[PDB]
Amino acid sequence: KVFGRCELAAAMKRHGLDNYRGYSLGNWVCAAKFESNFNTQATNRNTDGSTDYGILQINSRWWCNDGRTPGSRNLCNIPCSALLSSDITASVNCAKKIVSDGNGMNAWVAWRNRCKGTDVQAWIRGCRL
Amino acid sequence: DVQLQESGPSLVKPSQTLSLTCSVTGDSITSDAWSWIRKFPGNRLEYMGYVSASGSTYYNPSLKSRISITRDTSKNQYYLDLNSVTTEDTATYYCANWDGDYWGQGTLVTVSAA
Amino acid sequence: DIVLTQSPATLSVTPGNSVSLSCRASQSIGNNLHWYQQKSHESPRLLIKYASQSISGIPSRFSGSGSGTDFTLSINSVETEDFGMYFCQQSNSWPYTFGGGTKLEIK
Repeated sequence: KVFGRCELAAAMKRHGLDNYRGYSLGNWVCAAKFESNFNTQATNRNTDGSTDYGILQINSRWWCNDGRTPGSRNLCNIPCSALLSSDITASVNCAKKIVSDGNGMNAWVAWRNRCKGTDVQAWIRGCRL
Repeated sequence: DVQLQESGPSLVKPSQTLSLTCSVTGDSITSDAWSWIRKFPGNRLEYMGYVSASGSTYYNPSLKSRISITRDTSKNQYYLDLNSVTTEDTATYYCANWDGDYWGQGTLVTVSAA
Repeated sequence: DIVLTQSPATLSVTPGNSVSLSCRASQSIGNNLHWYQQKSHESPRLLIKYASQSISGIPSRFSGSGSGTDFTLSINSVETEDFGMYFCQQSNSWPYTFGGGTKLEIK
């Protein structure tokens, strides 16, 4: 599923990402935007054997566990395929844990490079919250 | 399978550090975030703070530098070091993983006069 | 600091009757609300995660609902051992906070 900006923004508010641990909804839409371009089926295999899954490109070495990643910590207690769902619940549930892990949203490169210290609220702008 | 065992002096004196230990069984402390929660008389619970699975710690601003959560990655247990407590700090301290799934039995650590 | 006001403070009931517990946030917290059961001489137990998500092992008669600022825990056909404290907790903003608690007891 390829979400649309406003749609996903609403879905994320739907799931409590609106102002979660200091992060305004804008940050999450922007992070999704650059991490997967709102594509929930987005997967990025790494040379290191792991793979990033879903709308927020969660990594299979630390958060989810596919069936092909030695040492996977699987901290989000979910098969990575659940991050490829049209329903963002699993990704969000994981993202909240990840953003609480101590590095903030800096846990996502894409977010750091294209959203950090930027007018993020612009991504929820023009939407029906 | 998973068990959170709390131990430590259930009675400390004014001005000195309140220290508690939470032994974790069936689950390595680096594979989960862990916290300390205390219940004050009158069912007043307080989230003291926590250590992430990656070592980042978070402390409830209510404590103010008085709190330090550290962990023993070898014996697989973590601690609570609360400086200069007072009658106020008297409560039952709990340790549970971040997700809320596991908890320690709960140990009441009072701080009366002497 | 997000405040959680639970009501009623106490709630008496006869096993078999159904109850509805309330938890209101002094600020919209999305769905970052969690429910705990607290029996005397015992430690909090996670009943409902994120407003309504069920916890493997918790009896079906338990269920949560709500969003934003108002949340509800529903216990249908309360049983003799469902009696105890009930606390809600927001994980939305740091420092995480707990509700004042609703004491469920026999009529």
